[PDB]
Amino acid sequence: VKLQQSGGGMVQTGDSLRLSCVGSRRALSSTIVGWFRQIPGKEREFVGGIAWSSSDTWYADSVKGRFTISKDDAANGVHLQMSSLKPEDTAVYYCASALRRPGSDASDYTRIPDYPYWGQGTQVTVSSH
Ligand SMILES: O=C(Nc1ccc(Cl)cc1)Nc1ccc(Cl)c(Cl)c1
Ligand code: NA
Repeated sequence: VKLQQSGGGMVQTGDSLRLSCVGSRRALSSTIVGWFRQIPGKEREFVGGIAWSSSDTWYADSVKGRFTISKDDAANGVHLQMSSLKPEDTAVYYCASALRRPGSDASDYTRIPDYPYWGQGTQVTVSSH
């Protein structure tokens, strides 16, 4: 599977952005789609994930309630809705995907090496007015 992400750019504090990530091959029942973000100077840090079969989601504390991942109703992809953005959210946002190992909870998929497949990144800079 290849992952394709939408554009980013500059946004202002308090604004929302809805990113898209689309897979080249149809989701499997075991597909997990994750979002990470590379804060400048830092590793790719986990944002949230979705389990395709159940639509179950899990998130990092730093984005809980503000960022929502959902499965597309009419495409083979997900959205990341990013609300109430602040300058500290400036990063490259990455879509990633995995196939869940039997016996491993989907919500355990929170680390970079848990995901073999990566999108190309969407750079977002949030600035004050
Ligand atoms: O992973 C997927 N689909 C998928 C769909 C949408 C998103 Cl956002 C992310 C992933 N299917 C798949 C199908 C076949 C193979 Cl070999 C593999 Cl390795 C993966
Ligand atoms: Na950090």
